[PDB]
Amino acid sequence: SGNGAQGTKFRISLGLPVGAIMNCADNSGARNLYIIAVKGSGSRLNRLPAASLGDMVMATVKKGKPELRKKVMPAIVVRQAKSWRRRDGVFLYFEDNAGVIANPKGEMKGSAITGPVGKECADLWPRVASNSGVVV
Amino acid sequence: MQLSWKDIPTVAPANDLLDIVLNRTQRKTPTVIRPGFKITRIRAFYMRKVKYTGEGFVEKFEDILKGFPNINDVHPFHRDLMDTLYEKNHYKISLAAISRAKSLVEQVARDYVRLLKFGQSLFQCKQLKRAALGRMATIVKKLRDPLAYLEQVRQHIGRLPSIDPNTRTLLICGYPNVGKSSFLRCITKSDVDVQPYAFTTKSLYVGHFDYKYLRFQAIDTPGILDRPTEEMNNIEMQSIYAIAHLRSCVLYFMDLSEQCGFTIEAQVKLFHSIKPLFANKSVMVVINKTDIIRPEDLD
Amino acid sequence: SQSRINNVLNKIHVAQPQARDDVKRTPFIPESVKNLKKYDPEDPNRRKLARDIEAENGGAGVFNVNLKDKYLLEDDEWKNDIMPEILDGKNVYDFLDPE
Amino acid sequence: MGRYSVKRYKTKRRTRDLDLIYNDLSTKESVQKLLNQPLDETKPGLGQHYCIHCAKYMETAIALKTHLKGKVHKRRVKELRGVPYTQEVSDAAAGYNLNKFLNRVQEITQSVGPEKESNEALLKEHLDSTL
Amino acid sequence: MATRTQFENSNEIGVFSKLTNTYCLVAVGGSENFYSAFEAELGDAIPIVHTTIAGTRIIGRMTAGNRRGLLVPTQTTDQELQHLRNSLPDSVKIQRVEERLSALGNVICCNDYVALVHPDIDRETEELISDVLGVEVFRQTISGNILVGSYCSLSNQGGLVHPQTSVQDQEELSSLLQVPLVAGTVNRGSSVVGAGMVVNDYLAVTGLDTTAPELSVIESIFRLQDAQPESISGNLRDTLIETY
Amino acid sequence: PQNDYIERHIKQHGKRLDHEERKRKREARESHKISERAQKLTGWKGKQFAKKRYAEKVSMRKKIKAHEQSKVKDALPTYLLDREQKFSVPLPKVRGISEEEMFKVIKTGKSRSKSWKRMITKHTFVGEGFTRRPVKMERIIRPSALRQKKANVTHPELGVTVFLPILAVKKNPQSPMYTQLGVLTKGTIIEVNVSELGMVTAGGKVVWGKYAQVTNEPDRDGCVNAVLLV
Amino acid sequence: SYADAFGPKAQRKRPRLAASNLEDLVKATNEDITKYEEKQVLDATLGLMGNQEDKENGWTSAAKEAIFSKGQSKRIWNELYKVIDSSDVVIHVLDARDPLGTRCKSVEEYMKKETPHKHLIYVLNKCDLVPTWVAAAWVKHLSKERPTLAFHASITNSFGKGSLIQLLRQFSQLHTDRKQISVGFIGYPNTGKSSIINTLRKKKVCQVAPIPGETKVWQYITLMKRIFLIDCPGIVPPSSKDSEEDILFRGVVRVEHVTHPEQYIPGVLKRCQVKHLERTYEISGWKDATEFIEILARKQGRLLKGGEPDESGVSKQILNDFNRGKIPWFVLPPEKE
RNA sequence: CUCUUAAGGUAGCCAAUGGAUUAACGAGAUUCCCACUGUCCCUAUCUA
Ligand SMILES: Nc1nc2c(ncn2[C@@H]2O[C@H](COP(=O)(O)OP(=O)(O)O)[C@@H](O)[C@H]2O)c(=O)[nH]1
Ligand SMILES: Nc1nc2c(ncn2[C@@H]2O[C@H](COP(=O)(O)OP(=O)(O)O)[C@@H](O)[C@H]2O)c(=O)[nH]1
Ligand SMILES: [K+]
Ligand SMILES: [Mg+2]
Ligand SMILES: [Mg+2]
Ligand SMILES: [Mg+2]
Ligand SMILES: [Zn+2]
Repeated sequence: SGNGAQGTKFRISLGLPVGAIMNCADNSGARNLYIIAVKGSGSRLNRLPAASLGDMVMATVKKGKPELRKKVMPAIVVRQAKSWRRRDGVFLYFEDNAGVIANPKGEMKGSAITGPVGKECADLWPRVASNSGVVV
Repeated sequence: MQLSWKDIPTVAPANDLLDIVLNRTQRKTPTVIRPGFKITRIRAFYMRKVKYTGEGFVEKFEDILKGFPNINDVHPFHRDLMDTLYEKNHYKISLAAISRAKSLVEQVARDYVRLLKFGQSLFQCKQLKRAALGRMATIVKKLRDPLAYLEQVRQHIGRLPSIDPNTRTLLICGYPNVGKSSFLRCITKSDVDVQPYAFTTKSLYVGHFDYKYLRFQAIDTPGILDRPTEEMNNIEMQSIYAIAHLRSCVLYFMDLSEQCGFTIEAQVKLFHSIKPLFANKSVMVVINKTDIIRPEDLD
Repeated sequence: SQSRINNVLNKIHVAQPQARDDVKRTPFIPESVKNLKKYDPEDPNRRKLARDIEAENGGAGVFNVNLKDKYLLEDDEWKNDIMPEILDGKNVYDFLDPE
Repeated sequence: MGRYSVKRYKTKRRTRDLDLIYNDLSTKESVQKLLNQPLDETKPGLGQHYCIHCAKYMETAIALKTHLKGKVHKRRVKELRGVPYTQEVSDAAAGYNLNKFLNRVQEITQSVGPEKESNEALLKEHLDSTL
Repeated sequence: MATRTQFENSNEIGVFSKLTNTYCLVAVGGSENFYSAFEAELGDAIPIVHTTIAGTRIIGRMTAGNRRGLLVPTQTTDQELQHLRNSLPDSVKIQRVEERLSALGNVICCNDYVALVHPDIDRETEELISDVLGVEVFRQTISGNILVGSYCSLSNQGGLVHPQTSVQDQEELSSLLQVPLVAGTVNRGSSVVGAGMVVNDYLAVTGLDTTAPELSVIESIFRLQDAQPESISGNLRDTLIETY
Repeated sequence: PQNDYIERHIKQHGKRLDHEERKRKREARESHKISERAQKLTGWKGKQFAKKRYAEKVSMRKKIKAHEQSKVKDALPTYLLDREQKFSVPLPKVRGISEEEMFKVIKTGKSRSKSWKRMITKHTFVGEGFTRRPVKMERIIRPSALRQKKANVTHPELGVTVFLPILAVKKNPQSPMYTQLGVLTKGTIIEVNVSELGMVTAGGKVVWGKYAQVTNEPDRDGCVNAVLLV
Repeated sequence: SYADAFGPKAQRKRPRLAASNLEDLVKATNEDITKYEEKQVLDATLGLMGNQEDKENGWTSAAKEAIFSKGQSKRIWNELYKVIDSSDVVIHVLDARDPLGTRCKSVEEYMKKETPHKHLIYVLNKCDLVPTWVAAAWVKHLSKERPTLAFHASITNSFGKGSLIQLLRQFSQLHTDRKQISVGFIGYPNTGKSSIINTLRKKKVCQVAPIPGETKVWQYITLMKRIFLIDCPGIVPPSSKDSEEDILFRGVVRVEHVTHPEQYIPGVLKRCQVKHLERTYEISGWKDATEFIEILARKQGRLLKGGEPDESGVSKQILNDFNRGKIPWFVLPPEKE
């Protein structure tokens, strides 16, 4: 489930394969994040690594501060547009795919998160829940 | 600073390293080639043999070279300690021998791949590959003594205590058999031996404690004799270098009952002789074994 | 050294309040809290903790704690009562109301 | 299902909602903030010439004027007249939080409504003057 | 009266727990070790309640309250609300709040008398806070940092703010809250102090990674032990100079 | 732990209670285990085991001989002690090498219809100031990787081998064509620079060029070995 | 030996060079500590503020693009060694705008060490892109090392053709024992070797293009009955002091395959004069590279769908113009003595 | 007998311009970007 995550993770429908671009939901100055790798991904021929809500990816900043650009950093997905099933009894989805920039220990670079944050991601990552103002 | 050098991989000797690399080549590369195959296939087979063996030797040498500390680039206290323990000249010479052997192996591999590009028969390609491997083996066999020295040095240096030269430090010094190790046992949880004969402690020992929510390290040193530096030996040089380098609070221990085997005049003389060592450091003189004789009832 | 001055001052200073109103804000400590006896891990007569109950029953990951045992209800027989939720397509919770 | 509806109303191509636009138009301060925006290079017209009703940026003042002289803007204005259909409307239609919905409708009629209408009239005359 | 523990090898105590003067809330995940760690210090004097908020374990981040009231977000289910009501005595009011900022623990930093709130909460939410918690309400940031409930730890005795708070802001917030405030870190260099620890007028709980100088500063500012006021800063100045 | 903590632990706590007996029994089983390894190991491991056993036996016999010999019981100056180190050629006849083995046919053209270029497959010496001829006129090809400049020359007197530069190819025994092409095969007479050997004639002239004969196959072993003709 | 130095059988017990006295020892240790602290501060200025801090956040710099490794392939360098081995005269072609930048010093050292009989000269091409005095100063400075000829390559309107031809005739007469001589043209890509050969022949015999790697194999051109010319692919010697920005600005890589040219645009700003840039692009009023790109895009109509300016496309066009000579610029020659 | 390093401070003299770095056109050959998408992840369904 990755280093820094709080416990095990149940399966969520994958919406972001490698090569996807998502928004940046923190206040570190990055505008978008380009997914190049998914942490904890398995191995199968011809299959692209994909990430869901609450996953950690390796991303490069495409738009934002030039100091943040041209570097690879860990990110945590906090919103996805692909619908997924909650065990309470509903399928649901967000407007956009959005992630936040973090460290290998799962600590946010920014100080706050704009927009809603998924319940699964907030429960899996304590620092995301600490920096979230809206949790679903 | 790194402060600890235990994570150095095992250094095999010359014959064992040769066996490891050559048998890895024989196992991990294909071994069946036929004289009826194409000359391009035969040449590629023997080129792969030479290149893989060269890469194995080079990666072993690089694992040796990266692991060991740089004696000149570390803090001067650690540099002096490792010079006293392992003879910095021999240290650098052995590591330079390893580096030169790596360069020679790379050159042999490149030259013999280039020569194997022009092989005309399986016999000739086999001879060129055997020549390349034999030259690599001669280069490795020339490293018999530095590899053994480096393995011994690695085993010793992995067990050295970690000393931070910039933290809060209490040095303990004096003559043998005065109670330095006993005081270290009293104030810390170090397992230094306490025995009633001189030089039970042959190396620096470290303990730790907490005072006012701050971590302090206490250093027990081997005994120092009242001798000039020209006839001073390495065991005493450890203590001398520790006192000279570690900006700290030095505690000079004195025995007034002379059960340590040294007179009070000799202890005072040793204190005045090591007086130039503690400049711009805190100094305190601790009179031990007061349960035997007190400073008040002295002559 | 003058470099470690401003940061040291800003981290050593303790801000103090000053009046702003004549309203008394006193710390609250319950009488049971201040009469509570200190817990001793090595004591023959100590309180039986929840982890002790868990260890004696099933251990961690096997013991099923009854969350209704701590309910402060008018009748103690009402603790293990199943509260109805759905009746004929209506939620009972938004009809539940005194008087 | 069909290609036209899919490629118009895909999730990633969603537009701002009527209740949010109504809340934006209700207060004069929000109207002033949307009229005076910082110069953004990622928006058409440097973030200027923004129609609040349609939530749409224009590249030029003439483009904004032609948009105002159009049936699409009139359709949006006609849509933004009544109650913005929050969740309370559907709840009260089902028979849930009826008093809350009635109080919300009364507050919209009494306080929010006329102030929003006056703000819309002020925005209209300001656009007419500046255009 | 400052202890160290972890919730499943995590130092973020304030994320998974809520502590007031009259009750304690703990997450239901896993074993009973976290509950027993709170119970060793609290006894049976105040109720300690296993609870979930919207099926999650982040109850200190999702909820906020003091000795008189407890506010839960709109995602709290009727069953969770009923469980909280059945577990707690009548002297603690319980309210479900229709607020866009559902992370009440992040957006509200309160004690028994004062409250700092996010500058963008609803007016009805502010009035509900004043009615239920019975406290004065101020819209504030901790030196430009929103989420005051996660970046400040507050009790009736003192307060701990994140170390990037300026001296002028510390003075202004101390005047607003009528308690002494100090800037410091918890959990060995973490700046999220409110999510790092829980505290009341007689108990503080931090993570295992919290160092001795940090614990000493926490005890000094929250006045936990009998001989630990807020004026021992002069005595701990040498230790703090060495640490910083 | 610090310094010799395992030795200190042995000194302060001892070892396991069955350590001595277990070690003694393992060393007693060692003979059976050696025999079973010799009879059971197959292939490369078995060959290596037999080779190592032979080497150990030779070493043991030499040690026994040295002990028995011990129990039974150049006229250099002062500054040199305590310091250590017919006109027939040595190879009058070598293996003949045909032109088919010596040259490799190189084909040119889009359909590879032309076959006039020949590449020399042996090692060559091209001398100083060598520039390749233009490719349109280059019939004989001597690739650069096969060009040699130095050789390991062994002096019969004093028994030393020195890496010396090559001066000329005097005689290739196969053909004068190969001699003038500079082919370096076995039995070839070459001229080498002997400046570092410090040879002086009877008249006081310093010798810096002599003749040597190639004694190996450089196309086989990648290097040129020669014996100085003295 | 090592065995006596350290180990079970060690016999060393005292330092080899014992200290004279404790005062000298403490003075030496204090000096060593001071030097160590000064060195630590000197490396904390750059390396610790750089590489060391990045691993704390887990950040890693992006992989270096392979488009910057062009000119360093084994096939190209085999071709280079082939043309050198076949050449009697070697002409090193330099760009008049950056002659020290476009020099193959390692190749020159190899030629002067291993092939001293091959004659190496300098041709300073594209002298029409620099002022007259700049070209004269560069010729004077480079003549202190090697015979340097100023040149401007063109089939119709060229400069230096007769001088190069008479110098080659001098070389041919010097090597009169040889039936012919070969002159191989080496240097950086896009310096104009094929253009110089076409200028000498007064005919387009070698392919010429601004794109790097237009010439991929060697080519023989008969200039006279006794003179052959060898066109060679461009080479970029590997180095550590030369960065990706320098490699890009030496006209070495294809701009279409770089990731972010907007970060290289400040290099254009630092290398070009403000007056020259504003005359070329008919714009002004910028305060940084982003403003320059935005103003140029809005003036030229390079807008993406939705009004966004095309930063990457404008940056690529600017870099192409800089490399291909639609913007005037040069590197100052060394000062006169 | 002799030959080449005199040119100098971001655009010169010398004869609008100093040009083939040639507009336009092209089922000519090549590279890249936006948009777009079942090319792909990863395949499913419908009609003749
Ligand atoms: N009576 C007495 N004996 C001591 C005291 N300290 C040390 N000793 C004795 O001194 C002997 C050796 O002391 P030791 O700790 O090895 O001193 P060191 O050689 O400087 O490390 C031990 O056998 C102890 O019994 C003390 O305070 N009182
Ligand atoms: N202004 C100017 N441009 C030149 C000159 N020589 C070459 N060029 C240009 O440089 C570009 C690349 O030249 P090219 O001969 O292909 O470089 P190569 O890689 O060395 O062969 C061509 O488009 C030419 O127009 C010169 O003397 N002056
Ligand atoms: K080119
Ligand atoms: Mg595949
Ligand atoms: Mg001792
Ligand atoms: Mg070319
Ligand atoms: Zn409109």
